[PDB]
Amino acid sequence: PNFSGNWKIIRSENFEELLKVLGVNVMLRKIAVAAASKYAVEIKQEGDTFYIKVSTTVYTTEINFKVGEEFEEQTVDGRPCKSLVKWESENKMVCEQKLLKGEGPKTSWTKELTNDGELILTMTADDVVCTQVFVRE
Ligand SMILES: *C/C=C(C)/C=C/C=C(C)/C=C/C1=C(C)CCCC1(C)C
Repeated sequence: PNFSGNWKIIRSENFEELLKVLGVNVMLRKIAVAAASKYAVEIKQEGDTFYIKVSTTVYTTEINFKVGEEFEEQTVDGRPCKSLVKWESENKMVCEQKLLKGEGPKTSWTKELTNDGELILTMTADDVVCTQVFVRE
């Protein structure tokens, strides 16, 4: 696997629906969808160690993890969670998230490097799956 790269989004599906399940009100969802339309993901991967920087026009966040080792991050709607990533195959990993406080929809994400060279992210809340596709810059 070489997930390392600078990735730029080309498609985002079901993102508003995801945010709706997570309780985000409609005006904010629309503004969030607009922010997603041009967002970028930078990945540095060394073996099972990942550094990820996710950025939009005005916000940037860093995710650092090793596969199989619990880490802390935030859900899509911004709630702190404990996360654990495992491989599903050579070039796809899945992350299960657990809220640090309170209750809510069951959330997760996946990251896949396709044979065609695209990066596919999925983000899930209960029954709703958002799929986003990126290409290398
Ligand atoms: C491996 C890549 C991952 C786990 C990417 C995660 C990206 C997000 C959680 C981005 C979420 C966004 C919002 C919460 C609002 C603005 C639009 C996004 C897509 C940048």
